[PDB]
Amino acid sequence: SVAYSNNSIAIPTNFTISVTTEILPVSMTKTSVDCTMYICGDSTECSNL
Amino acid sequence: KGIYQTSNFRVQPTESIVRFPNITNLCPFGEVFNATRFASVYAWNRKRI
Ligand SMILES: *[C@@H]1O[C@H](CO)[C@@H](O[C@@H]2O[C@H](CO)[C@@H](O)[C@H](O)[C@H]2NC(C)=O)[C@H](O)[C@H]1NC(C)=O
Ligand SMILES: CCCCCCCCCCCCCCCCCC(=O)O
Ligand SMILES: *[C@@H]1O[C@H](CO)[C@@H](O)[C@H](O)[C@H]1NC(C)=O
Repeated sequence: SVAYSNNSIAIPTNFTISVTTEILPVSMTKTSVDCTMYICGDSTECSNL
Repeated sequence: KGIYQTSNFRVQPTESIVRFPNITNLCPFGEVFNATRFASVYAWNRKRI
């Protein structure tokens, strides 16, 4: 509860130097896919289809 | 101009091998398909091969 009044003010007499962390992702892993290897791995009939 | 992903490095087979068990005898084709008597269908005979 803030002690509000029409003629009262609160003024700081000191200060705190505070250091905080913010962590942000920037990049993800780059991937490549060989379709023939994934679907028809070393099968000539599957590769031809 | 640039760098392009190609297919993964393929190695072709050099020879074909076949590995079957040490089996000598022929299956009893004469006993199965040339039996003198055959069972009735209600009492059908089962033979292990
Ligand atoms: C303002 O705040 C600082 C730190 O919050 C006060 O410094 C401390 O003062 C006490 C008492 O003199 C010491 O025991 C601490 O070692 C001090 N800390 C540091 C980091 O210096 C300072 O006294 C405050 N000033 C006023 C006017 O309130
Ligand atoms: C004597 C029992 C043999 C058991 C063999 C088990 C493996 C199955 C292979 C096929 C055997 C029967 C093939 C029949 C040949 C048919 C020829 C035709 O089309 O006239
Ligand atoms: C089938 O059985 C008959 C009667 O025993 C025989 O004459 C014939 O040679 C047999 N055939 C084969 C392929 O074994």
